[PDB]
Amino acid sequence: GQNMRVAFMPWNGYNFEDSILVSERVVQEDRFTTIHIQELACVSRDTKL
Amino acid sequence: EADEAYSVTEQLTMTGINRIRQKINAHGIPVYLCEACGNPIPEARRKIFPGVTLCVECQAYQERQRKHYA
Amino acid sequence: GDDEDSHLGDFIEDTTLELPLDSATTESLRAATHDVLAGLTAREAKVLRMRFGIDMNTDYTLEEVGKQFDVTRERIRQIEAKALRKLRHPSRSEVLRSFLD
Amino acid sequence: ARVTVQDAVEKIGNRFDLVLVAARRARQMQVGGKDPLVPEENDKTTVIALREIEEGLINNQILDVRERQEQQEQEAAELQAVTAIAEGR
Amino acid sequence: HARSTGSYSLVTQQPLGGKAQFGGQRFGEMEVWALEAYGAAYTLQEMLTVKSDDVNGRTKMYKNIVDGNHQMEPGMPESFNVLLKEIRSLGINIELEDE
Amino acid sequence: TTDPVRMYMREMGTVELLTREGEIDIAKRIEDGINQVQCSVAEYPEAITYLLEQYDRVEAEEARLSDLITGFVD
Amino acid sequence: LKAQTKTEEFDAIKIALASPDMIRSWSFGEVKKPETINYRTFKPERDGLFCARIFGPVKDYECLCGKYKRLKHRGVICEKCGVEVTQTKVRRERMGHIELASPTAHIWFLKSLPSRIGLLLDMPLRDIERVLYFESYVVIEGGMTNLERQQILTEEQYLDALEEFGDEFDAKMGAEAIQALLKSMDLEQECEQLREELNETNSETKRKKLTKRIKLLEAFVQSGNKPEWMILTVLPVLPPDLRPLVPLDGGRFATSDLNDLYRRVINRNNRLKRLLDLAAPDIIVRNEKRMLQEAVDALLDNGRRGRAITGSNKRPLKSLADMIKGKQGRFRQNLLGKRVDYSGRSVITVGPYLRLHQCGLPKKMALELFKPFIYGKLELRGLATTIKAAKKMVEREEAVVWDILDEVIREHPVLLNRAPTLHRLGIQAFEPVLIEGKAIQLHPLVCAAYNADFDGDQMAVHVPLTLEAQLEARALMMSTNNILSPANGEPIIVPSQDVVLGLYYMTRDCVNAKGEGMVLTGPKEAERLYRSGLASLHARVKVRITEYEKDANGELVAKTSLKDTTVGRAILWMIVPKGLPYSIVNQALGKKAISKMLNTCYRILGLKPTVIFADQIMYTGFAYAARSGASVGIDDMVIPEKKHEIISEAEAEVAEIQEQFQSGLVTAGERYNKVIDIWAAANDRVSKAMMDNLQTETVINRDGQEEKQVSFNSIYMMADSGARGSAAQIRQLAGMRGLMAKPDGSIIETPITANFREGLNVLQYFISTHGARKGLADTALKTANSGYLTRRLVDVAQDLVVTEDDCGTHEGIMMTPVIEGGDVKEPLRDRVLGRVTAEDVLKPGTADILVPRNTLLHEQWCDLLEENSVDAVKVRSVVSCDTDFGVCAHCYGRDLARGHIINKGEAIGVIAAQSIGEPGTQLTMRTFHDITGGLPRVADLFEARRPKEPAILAEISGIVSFGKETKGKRRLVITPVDGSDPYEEMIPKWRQLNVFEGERVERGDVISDGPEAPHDILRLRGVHAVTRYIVNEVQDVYRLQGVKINDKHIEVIVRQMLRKATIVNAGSSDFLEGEQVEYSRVKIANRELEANGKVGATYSRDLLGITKASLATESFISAASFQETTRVLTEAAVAGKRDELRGLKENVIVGRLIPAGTGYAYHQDRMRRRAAG
Ligand SMILES: [Mg+2]
Ligand SMILES: [Zn+2]
Ligand SMILES: [Zn+2]
Ligand SMILES: [Zn+2]
Repeated sequence: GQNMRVAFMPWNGYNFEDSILVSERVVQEDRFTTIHIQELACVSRDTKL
Repeated sequence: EADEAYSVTEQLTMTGINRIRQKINAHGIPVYLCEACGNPIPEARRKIFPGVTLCVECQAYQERQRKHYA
Repeated sequence: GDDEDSHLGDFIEDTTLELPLDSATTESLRAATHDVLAGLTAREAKVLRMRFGIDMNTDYTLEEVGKQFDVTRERIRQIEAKALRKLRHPSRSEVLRSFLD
Repeated sequence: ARVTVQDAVEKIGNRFDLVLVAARRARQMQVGGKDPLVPEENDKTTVIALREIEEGLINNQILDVRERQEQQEQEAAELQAVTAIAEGR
Repeated sequence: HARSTGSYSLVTQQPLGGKAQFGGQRFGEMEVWALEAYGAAYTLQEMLTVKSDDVNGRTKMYKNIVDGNHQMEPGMPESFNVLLKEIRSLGINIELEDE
Repeated sequence: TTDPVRMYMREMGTVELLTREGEIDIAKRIEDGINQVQCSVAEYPEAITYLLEQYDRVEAEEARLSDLITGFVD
Repeated sequence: LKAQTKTEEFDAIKIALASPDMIRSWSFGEVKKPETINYRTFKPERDGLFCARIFGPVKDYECLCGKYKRLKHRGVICEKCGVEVTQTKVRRERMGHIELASPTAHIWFLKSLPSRIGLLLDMPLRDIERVLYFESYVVIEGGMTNLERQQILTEEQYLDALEEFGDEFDAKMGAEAIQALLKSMDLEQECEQLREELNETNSETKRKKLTKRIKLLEAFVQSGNKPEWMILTVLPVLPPDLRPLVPLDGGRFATSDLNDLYRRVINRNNRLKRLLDLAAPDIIVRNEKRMLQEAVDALLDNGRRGRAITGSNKRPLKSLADMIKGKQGRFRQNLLGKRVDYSGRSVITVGPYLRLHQCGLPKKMALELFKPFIYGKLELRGLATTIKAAKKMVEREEAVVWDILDEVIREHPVLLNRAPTLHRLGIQAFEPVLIEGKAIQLHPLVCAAYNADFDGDQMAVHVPLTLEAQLEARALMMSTNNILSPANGEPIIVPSQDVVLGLYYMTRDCVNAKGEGMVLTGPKEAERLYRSGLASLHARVKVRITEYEKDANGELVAKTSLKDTTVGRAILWMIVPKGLPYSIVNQALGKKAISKMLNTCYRILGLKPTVIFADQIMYTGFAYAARSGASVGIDDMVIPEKKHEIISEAEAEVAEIQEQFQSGLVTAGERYNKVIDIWAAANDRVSKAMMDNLQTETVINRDGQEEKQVSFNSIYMMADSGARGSAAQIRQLAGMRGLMAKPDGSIIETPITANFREGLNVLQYFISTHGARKGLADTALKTANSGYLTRRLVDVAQDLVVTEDDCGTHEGIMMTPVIEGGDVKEPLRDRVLGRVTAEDVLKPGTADILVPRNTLLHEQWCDLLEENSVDAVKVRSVVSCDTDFGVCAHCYGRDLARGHIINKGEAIGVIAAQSIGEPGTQLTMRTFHDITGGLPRVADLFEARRPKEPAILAEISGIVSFGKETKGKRRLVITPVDGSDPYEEMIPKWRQLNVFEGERVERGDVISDGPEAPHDILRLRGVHAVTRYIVNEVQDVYRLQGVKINDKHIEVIVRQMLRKATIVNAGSSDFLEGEQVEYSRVKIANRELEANGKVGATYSRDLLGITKASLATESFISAASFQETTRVLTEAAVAGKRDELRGLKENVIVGRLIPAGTGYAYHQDRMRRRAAG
């Protein structure tokens, strides 16, 4: 993962149960951005027609 | 979630220990003749356990017997 | 997988079914054609409804249509093209156009 | 009457009959049969009906009464027409 | 995931994931007791009739939805229609009586 | 018991296998049996005239030679 | 007037046997060939299991051969191939048949546990099975000869029996024989035979077995069925598309297992038709018959044979019976449960900005969900030429559509449902608010009801389509309409955790801070003082406030006073609506006090003001929680200064008891339990040491010397307020964390001496492991156990609905405080609140009507009761309600999420069960503690299980004595003064007796000790006695766990437990039969002043366990849901049983309106149309 500066305190309820409240600086820094690779395939079959 | 699992454990542990704890009672005072067989109760058992009614001999024996049938 | 009561047959989808979005538009394609043929001339409606299976059984050879009007032949063959030509450009064209994908 | 329905629940007791009566009213309006008896705030017919229950202009009695009235309003128009089914005699 | 109207299973005319526009949410037994505990009589019917099992009802509804008439013309779930045939194909004469 | 494989095996286990000779004991009665009806058929007047009308159908092109006979004794 | 013919909206459903001529009525051709499709042109082969001539066209409105392809041609049967052209739907509707050569036994009526073919002839099964495989001949109508009508002979025997009597006696074998017996057998004749034998020979061994048959016969007569029909002549075939042969990808095919089965049956049948014209020997034509009898059985219900396997595939093939049956019952009605259009789901997140009546729904989701609505509204306002354009528009996600979606979204609720749906609050209706993001935003106050945390749980959405569903979801399922738990009238929308920690810190005071002692005009300027940093939130302050009290005759009175408060409490009053007193916000406000506040707001101002109030509470608590800056660091967890001391002391205590063990003063088992106490004590010392230090030791000064107050340490505020954590859990952070015990339960003799602020070491953690793992293990199984208990309870309730308004009975149960040995384990006010009085209650002095007859005891009444010393009240209960087939509104109570009385039609049976079954998760499934107490102890109660070593009770009053002696059982003889003496029961004299042997004993006394069976209490002590036994002994377990369940619910379950009764007199009913007290109660009324007195009849209420009670249901469709399906239909089909729906389960099955709630109106209105004209 990536460590970050974390501070424990109620923030107007945006961490009510275990929910987490994140600063824009993280998504701007592309740092918890995650790269995924899917494999999609096309098949030429033989049908009765 | 999961928190309750911990909670469950605490209640169980507490109950078991408590039963055990009670099986010793508290400020008792009485005589010295064993109720089963009359053998001499030493004041050590009187002062360790307030209200002891079973000699050391019987306080094994019975315990021992219960184990055997297990 | 899972050994679960998920069985092969439970995933075999129906391909003969007609999804509503299409059953929807078909109920609406009749609407547009109907209104387009009344906003025409009454002869161009009977002429066009006839060349296609539109609310009639079978469709008719363009000659069959000519005898039914007593003015026959090449005559009917032009009324058709102009009626299509009429429904071809806008005011009229707009609505039917959208059915094409 | 959007947030809570409690005020309509007083006017009809059932809390169930409310849902049914209010619906029968809502369809009079959604399928544009009629127009509302109380200012429509761009509220859909769901609540527009519920507003009418609170303000007391729509209940089961009135609807059955208002319905039974139209039955005879439309009966009058067809009168000179359905009578022309003397073809059966 | 979300689905308005999608694929339906062949054997049971029931919402089914086919093009990854996935099948609708499953509305199991416990979720029915939920509606039974409220008075939600219509919400329940629609849930296991036109919203799922009613091969005829689902299209009658969708057409009504776009016409802007919120109604249901329900009729009978195919799930039960197959049971009647499945029972009737055993030695059992299962009928619908009366009127 | 149940499952049919057992109760078939047992039902046919009673019938005892034939001897080298006993095969012909039954074979002889077969010939006798068929022959008895062959002679009973030969004796029937309508059975005769029928084979005449049916043969007269084959020379007039209203049947074929294969439709009626399968060869003779020779 | 004319009746009808074609498809009507049916009511009622009938089941029965099928005549062979009847099966032919359904068939549209005989399937004659084991052929499927062609092998080249994959067309269906005529005429076989798949066929157009018999079943239907392969493609819509198009002839098979192709002559007629025009959609106009419908009723045309093509001259080429007999194929009428209609929808392909009929390949799913049309049945067919096979005519069988030889008869074949229907495996269900032959092998369902009590063989129907067996006891209809009074003939054993192993004999019938013998006839079928040709092992032995059986007589049929033996005539005047030598042989019984049902006697069985062997080959060698039949021959010898034949040589004597040629004709005039007949025997057969194989299916044809059974079919003969049933045909010839006359039930009516045999009925007359069985009537004489009952009265002629007087025997309990004889007439108990005799009567069980005769009623079974005349059932089958008045049924309508003909016994021959259990032998199949004609066999129906299932429409092709329900066992299809559809193609797959890669050009390979897939097909149903019924096809392998049906094929084999067709072949063996055909091969038998051939063998009959080949005059094959009996040894073969028999063997063939045997194979067909097998192949039919493998088709119908495979498994009651040798288990025919599918072709080349080891797995056995799924039969017709296996296609209905399952786990449990009909798969289709079992969860789940059918997938459902217009729905979706994703992860849920927070959104404190929500009003309580709304929720955050992703743009992307709402677009796909309401798609037909958008297509509609789009073309309604004219933005789209046609639907196909609208499709392309929302597909294009043109910005114009967003403004349309917000229209269709406004007054259109959606349903939110989270994972295990436990009570009706598990589904709730919200108004949708559009959200950028792919998560659902869930109002935090509803999190309690859903038992939702945010560790990544997902919820589903559902669109109320029909107009009804919107108004149903808005007036019943909306968030704001259900704020009270239906289990216990208390609010379930209590502020959870973050929000209460907020208010606590706010309405709290410290000794000296900014703003000390000044005075302010009103709440408005108290905020002004704080927001600008002039005053501290918590400082002692007099301010002018104006409270209200509606203490007039429904009229608001105002009071203004200079109240002594704090700045925080001042600011807070700005929320509290009108009629509440300023006293309610003058305190410290913990989670406990914060919910009682919401409660009083409801019971004084009503639903509407409480809702919007409850929103303000959340909004404000969150805001100030953020301002407070409460946190938690290492230095927050303050260890006691004495800890290491306490250890070394209790450590020396073990060293004392150790010295004594080695020197034999104390024994070994003794020493274990000695050490465990001196450790167990020290932990209580360490716990209440830090708790004295932690609680108050913030010692701070005001102008003068020194002072101390409740600590403001972070971690304390959390527990004291109730936001999270308790002195119990805290005890593991600062003080030592207990002793742990291995899974056994035998607690280990060297406790965890370390805590979490310190490290644990190797061993201490490893010991902590056991308790931790079993903890998770347990609660994993405790998930399955909750689920099963609630399921059984709705099965026995369900169909129970509020039906009448007031049954008008004066009968009811006596409510007192529970007083469980110690002091007042539950108040009287709680037991009686929301219930309606049986009879008027009098003061301690009399002539004085306090509450007059049946009045709904709301909060005022309960205090006017508690004002006087009112000690016990009689209240109407569901167990007493005279109304048959339901519960009258009065006898129930009030409870709901709404505070008024229960409405007609509310389906209280279900909601009772849920309320009981939801908290089941919080009960332990171990055993706890001779006495027991836990969740399985509950089921044992609801199941009426007689306990292991019961006590026994006085069967009648009078003087007792012992007679005879120690014969394994010593006879005890009670003898009443006036009545007959005849009771002598033989008691095992090796259980300790408690009865005084020459004393008079009141019927229902303790004649030994130990638990007693609920079956007794009902019988010996009374219907109201047993009902009180259950409610108190079950509530004991819940109330030990801090769970509030109003007795009301437990009572409705009890009602269903004693639904049944047994008869004692005669006249018109069966003297001994067990039946519902309903049917009697109505019918002794239908004889007390009707036909004859006849006589009669007296009955006796009988206690059935929930699982047994539910098992008896009137609707046979309901039974095939949860009972064993094969048995239910078989048992029901011979009887010709007619199901009228009426219940809930079945109407869901058949997919019509539930006969409760909104539907009750309809079913009631339609049920009366029946049995009428
Ligand atoms: Mg979770
Ligand atoms: Zn002793
Ligand atoms: Zn054809
Ligand atoms: Zn009642």
